[PDB]
Parts: sequence; C-alpha cells; structure tokens
Amino acid sequence: SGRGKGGKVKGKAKSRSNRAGLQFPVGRIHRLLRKGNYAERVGAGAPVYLAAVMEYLAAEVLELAGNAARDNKKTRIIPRHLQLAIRNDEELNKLLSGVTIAQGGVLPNIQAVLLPKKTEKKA
Amino acid sequence: PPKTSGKAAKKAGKAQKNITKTDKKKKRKRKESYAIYIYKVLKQVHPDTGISSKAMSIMNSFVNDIFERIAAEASRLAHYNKRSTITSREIQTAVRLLLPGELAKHAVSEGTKAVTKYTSSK
Repeated sequence: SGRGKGGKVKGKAKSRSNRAGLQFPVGRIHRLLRKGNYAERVGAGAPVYLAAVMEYLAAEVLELAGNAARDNKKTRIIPRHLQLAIRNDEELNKLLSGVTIAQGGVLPNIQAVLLPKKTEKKA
Repeated sequence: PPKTSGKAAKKAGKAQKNITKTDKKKKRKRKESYAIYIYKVLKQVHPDTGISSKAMSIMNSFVNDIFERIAAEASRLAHYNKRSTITSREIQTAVRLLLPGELAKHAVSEGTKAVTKYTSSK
C-alpha cells in the first residue's frame, strides 16, 4: 500500500494458482502442441516420459559442451562452442536438422530423396 | 528498504522497451524457458563448469529444437494410428526414429526412472 505493507504480498499476483518459475504447465504444453498442429491431448504418464527424454538430450549436449569448454581452459562455456564444437557432432546435427539439405538418411517421406529411378520423358 | 525505485518502464518506447543491458534480453518472441532444466542438469554432469548468458540463450534454442524435431515424429506416428494424442508409444518410437538405438535405450531407462520416482525432473 501507500502506508506500507498492510497485507501479505509475495509473488507476481495474488492467487493460490501461481507459477513460481518459467516452467511450462500442462495447459501451456497443450497450447504449444496445438499451435504446431502436433497433437491435441497428451496421455497420462507421457509428460513424465517427455521430461525424461528432454533431460537426457540436454545431458548429452551439456556433456559435450562442458568438456569442450574445459579444453579451451574456460570455466564457463562460451557461444563459440555452440557454433563450433556443437556443430561438429553428427548426432546432435542430425536431430537439429529437418528436411533441407540431406545430411543423414532419415528423410521422412514416400521414397528416397534421390529417387530410385528417373521419370518418364514425353516424345 | 528506505529509498525505492524512482522510475518505471511503462511509457512509450523507442527501441524495444529502451532496454540497455539492465534487464533480461527479451526478443524474437521468446516465451519462458527451459533454463531451469538446463541449469539443473548441467550441474549433474558438469558441476565445476558454468555457462555464459549468451551461450544459454543459444543453448536453450538449440536443445528446444531437438525436442521439436522429435515432436514432429510423434505427430507422424499418431497420424498412422489415426489419432491426435501423444503417448509413450509415440515417444518411444519417435526417439528410436531419430536417435541411434544405442542412445535410445538409455532414454527409455531414464523415463522409467522418472515415472517410478514420479518426478518431472532430475
């Protein structure tokens, strides 16, 4: 208030429902998935698995990044590692790619990108 | 404590909220973040190692894209089952479709741990 702190204020707003950090709630996740036309709903237990997968991926990336940082005698990883060391890893690069210039084999579609044959020519 | 904030941001802006190094960099429609996850997992793999704010900004965008790519496979698989829901069935297969089996078998085990500990984070 003006006079002082009459009541109890603490967080951004006054509600029992409140989000402490920059975390993503189920509702927000659903919103994002729908915005990308990926899915409408998520099964029970799936969010738990999804989180584990994400943490696993992050762990691998952080492992490489952290090791590379130490190689450069740095205490904190610098952006140079993300544009160099992280760009050298084929595994990470594979998942960081989508259909564009074919890097790996995984190209989701009907046939292979090269195509097994030529087309028909008209006379 | 006695002496409070004199100025407030809410006004007209010139450049993006006239920010000059003081705040958190907000741009490119970035909304909320996996920083908590990354900062938590980082110290579990590399405790003595830290990260710059600049790197974190790119790191979060990089790791997020990896999951986005996997989410695409989930929608791909659900499309075969003629459904619009993501379950363990899709997740497991999606990971095995992009990530090598050698690593995929580790992810599954990690997921089993999360479900058993009922924790949505390490």
